[PDB]
Amino acid sequence: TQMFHEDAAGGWQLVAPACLQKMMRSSVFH
Amino acid sequence: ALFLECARFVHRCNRGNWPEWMKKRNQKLQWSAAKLFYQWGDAIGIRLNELCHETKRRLRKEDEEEDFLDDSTV
Amino acid sequence: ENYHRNMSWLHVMILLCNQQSFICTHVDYCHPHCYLHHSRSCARLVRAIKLLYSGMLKYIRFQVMSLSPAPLSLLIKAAPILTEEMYGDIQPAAWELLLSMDEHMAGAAAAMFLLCAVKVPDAVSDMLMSEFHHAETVQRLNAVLKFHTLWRFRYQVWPRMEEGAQQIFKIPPPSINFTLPSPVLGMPSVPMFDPPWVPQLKNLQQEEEKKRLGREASLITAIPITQEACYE
Amino acid sequence: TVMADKCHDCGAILEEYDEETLGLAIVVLSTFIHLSPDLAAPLLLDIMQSVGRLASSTTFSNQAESMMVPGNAAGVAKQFLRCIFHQLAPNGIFPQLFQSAIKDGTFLRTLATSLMDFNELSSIAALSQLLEGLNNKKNLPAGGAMIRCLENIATFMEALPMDSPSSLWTTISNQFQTFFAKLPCVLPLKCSLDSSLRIMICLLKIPSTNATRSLLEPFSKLLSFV
Ligand SMILES: [Zn+2]
Repeated sequence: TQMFHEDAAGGWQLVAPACLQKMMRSSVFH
Repeated sequence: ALFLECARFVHRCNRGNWPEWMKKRNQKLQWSAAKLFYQWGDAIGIRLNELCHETKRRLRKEDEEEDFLDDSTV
Repeated sequence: ENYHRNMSWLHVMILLCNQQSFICTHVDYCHPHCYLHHSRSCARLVRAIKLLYSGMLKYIRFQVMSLSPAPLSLLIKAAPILTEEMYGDIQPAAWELLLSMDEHMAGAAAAMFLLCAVKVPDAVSDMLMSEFHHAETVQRLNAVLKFHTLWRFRYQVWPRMEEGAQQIFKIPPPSINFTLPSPVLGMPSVPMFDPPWVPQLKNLQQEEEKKRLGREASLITAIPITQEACYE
Repeated sequence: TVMADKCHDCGAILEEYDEETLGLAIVVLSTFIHLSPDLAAPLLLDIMQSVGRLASSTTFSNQAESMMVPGNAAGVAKQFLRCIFHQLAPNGIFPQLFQSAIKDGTFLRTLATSLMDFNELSSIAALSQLLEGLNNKKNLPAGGAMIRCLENIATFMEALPMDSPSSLWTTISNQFQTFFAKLPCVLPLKCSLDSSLRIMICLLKIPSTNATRSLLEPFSKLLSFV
């Protein structure tokens, strides 16, 4: 999943309603 | 450099990489080459045998700048 | 005729590689005939020759690689024709040269001393006992370190010897008398958990935890790390 | 001070280590990369080049015989390269490596040789994965980076066994067709790109009698652009 990416400096790196998010993810809503 | 050129020539002759022109007469050439290599060995051996048979500051100075390309320090 | 058996320059080679001053502290100066000074001088000459210059560079980097081991590596090439006196004379030089910073010198000295121990076991044994029981702490420590260098270069004697050896220069094989049990009684070794050199979300987390526990339970200091990490 | 040897050009002390220490250092780097690729990513290029340097050298002059010495720092370095590129291949190490500028001009050759006999990820298979990663990428590297990518690919080609039959030429040919379809819309205008010609020359040497036959047409279009 994590993918190599050339950063802004030019070096390598490994990179792969907030309350409403809880409301939808909450099993009580289901 | 002379010594190393001769050394690499003897090495190539050892590998079978004889000079291209050589590669019955060639057998005689190889035999004579071995005899002459032994002649070289004998001469160099009897020469090396003859050759074998504040001061600290200058000793360190001499040792620390033994640049062979810069003669008069070797 | 018979040039390959009586080489006149064998003894002068021993005299050359035996006439260094191994007793030097290498502090603030070196003795004029100190062996480390000689090795540094040879390395400087090799660099000068390299800077002088095709195939010559290949010869320099593949068969010279230094100039100091030229005597020892010569005598190793003439081991079948060396007399016992020559072995006895070359033994102290090869012994002293085992602790060289230069790897080629150390390897050649180890090969030469192993050949000496193959040919003159009594003198080698006496020297080893004198060094191991020596009155100086430094001498005993150096004896153990030299033993370790011999152990390392144990496998690098036949390549340095001759392109057609081991048919001549017979070395007595280890004479095993008894036989091990027909099936080996225990496990030959415990495999190391998750070796770095072997190429291969609750499930991922538990797998990571299992791998971490296995690595923590496996002892890496108890395996040959470099031997197992080399390809075949 | 201890009497040591200096490099007359820079004044630094010359240092030499034995195989038991070089192999230990290689294994230490291997463990570090294995158990933490994210931390090793910034330092990955330098580590790979430094260990490929050891892989390139030969412990003994006997290049005819395989270096079967148990220590064999060269073999340890080869194992390091093989394991690193097998592990990080799914993470796109190949497009990232071939895009980046490589200081060690011999690292691509050492990578090709050390992965040549690898059965899990052959050098040919490594080339195929590099091509697949470049092709599947949403945006190909920019005009400046694409030149470096082509040069690195060509250098990798030079060290590949391009005459060796394998079950990949009918696949590498299609990958290269699709990868060359995009170059005219990527490469810069007035920059020398002989690396593409070197790649074409290497490709036209494959033993397949039919892969190059199909590859010839995108070759013609890219040559027209060039
Ligand atoms: Zn000294």
